[PDB]
Amino acid sequence: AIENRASRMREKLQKELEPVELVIEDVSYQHAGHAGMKGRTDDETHFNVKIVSKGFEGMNLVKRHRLVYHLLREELDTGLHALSIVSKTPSESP
Repeated sequence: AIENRASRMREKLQKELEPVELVIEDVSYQHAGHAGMKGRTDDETHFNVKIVSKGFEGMNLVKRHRLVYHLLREELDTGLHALSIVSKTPSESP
């Protein structure tokens, strides 16, 4: 019911990787924005994303991360400054 970057990222990632676990944490409030720009600039600039999906099986880290970056290329071109990624398989996780 809110059309924003977080929702787009969740939709895209969940659709493409069908993760069993998907954490999308906005930490932009620590690293960006200002009251002089508020309401007129994109404040969704910094994200920590954890994705636990079976699609990562047999992938080295570089390939997993390249995949995720590829899926979020539009966001990186339209306001997303920093994207931190943890990409695991369910076996690699609790």
